[PDB]
Amino acid sequence: AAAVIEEVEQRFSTPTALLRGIADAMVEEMERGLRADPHAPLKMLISYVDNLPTGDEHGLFYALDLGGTNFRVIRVQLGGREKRVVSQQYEEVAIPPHLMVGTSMELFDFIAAELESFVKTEGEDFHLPEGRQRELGFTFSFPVHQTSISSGTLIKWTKGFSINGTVGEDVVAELSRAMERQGLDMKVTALVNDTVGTLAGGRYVDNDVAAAVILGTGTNAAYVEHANAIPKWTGLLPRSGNMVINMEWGNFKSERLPRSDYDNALDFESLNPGEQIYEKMISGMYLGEIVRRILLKLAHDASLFGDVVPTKLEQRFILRTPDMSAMHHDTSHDLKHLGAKLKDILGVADTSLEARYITLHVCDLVAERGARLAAAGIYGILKKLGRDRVPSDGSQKQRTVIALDGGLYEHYKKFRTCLEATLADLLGEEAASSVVVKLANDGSGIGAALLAASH
Repeated sequence: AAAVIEEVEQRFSTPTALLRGIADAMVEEMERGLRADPHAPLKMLISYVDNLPTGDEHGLFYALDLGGTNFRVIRVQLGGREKRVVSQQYEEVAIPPHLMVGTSMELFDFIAAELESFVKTEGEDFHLPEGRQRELGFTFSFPVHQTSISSGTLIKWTKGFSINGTVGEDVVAELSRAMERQGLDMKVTALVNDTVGTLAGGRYVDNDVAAAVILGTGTNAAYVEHANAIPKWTGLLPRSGNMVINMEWGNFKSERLPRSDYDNALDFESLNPGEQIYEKMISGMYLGEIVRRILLKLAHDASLFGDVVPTKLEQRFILRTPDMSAMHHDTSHDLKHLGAKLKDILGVADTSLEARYITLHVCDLVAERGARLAAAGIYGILKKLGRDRVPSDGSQKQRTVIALDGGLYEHYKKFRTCLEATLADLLGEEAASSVVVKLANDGSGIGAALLAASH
């Protein structure tokens, strides 16, 4: 006894042919979210961003990022095409728990007051003297019905917030009135989702950015779509420009996604069980939880470490994805950090080489399945734009950049390498040379570049 791995080694396996089927399903759900719907799991929301930053922007621009327990306030100083971002700084403020459960004016008074506190600590930072009006880009990480570039009504509070207020009302107006009470003179020129602001930041740096992907806590993707047509917005009457689409692709589901019982079990116990399926297979919030469950089966019906049912190994969330990445990367001949990381997060006395390497093999598949499935989505978006094949001739002069972000891409080397090598096999040798995957570092933060782009 026994090899319980081989079942795993195949319920997770993503051969290129399956990756091709999943991308077509993604392309197919993207056409459904743009129609729409009627039940499309990809909301494929219009962002009302049809003009992206170019690089020739000048002046001071601010940004607010309300993402959860913490919010960040950003100011950058732009200096044109030559110097580009010539200055930038930012503070980060944690929301008191009494404010995330209070009233609406209470939270936004605190937010707006903290911002203006930060507004009058400038440099070095400067805009046309004086008594010009500052303009800020607002990244608001809650569900919103977008009604314009700089407006949108809250659908429902989430992620730790039960506030009496907002919710049907324009969250941008909510911020404006709060700022006046502090009393700040600032115009909110754009209301963005963290993924849209990632694409905008990437575009400002490289003109060929057409999409952006976050592989962090969660997963999402935005991309530039031909206006005529997104038929629910045109092409009757036509527009003839483009329009950035916030996909909300974490809720993508397909019977082709290679799930297993650990995924269904993680779903059975999740706080939204059948929603965000693709997300629970790719994102960081779950990769370690998956390698945790695969280790338990080896810890309760296998077994992995001797004749004992390890301790806190039976707890949810106990093995974080950063903790799983540290193990995966152990290149010692004996796997000592891998082994002397098992001893910490669980712990577990004397893990052996067969127990250490099998664990190295477990992380080797959970991460491989996520990175390969994420390259199938990226491949699906590329298809949607017709950038997955080459033309008669030009090699597609307008090359395609995909701006990536998120701690998973940015801090899990075997994930990013696996992702960019899988996308290259999906695209061919020809078309691969025409598609670049590029790190685009702070999206929810800039944000501000998208602010410069709109007056």
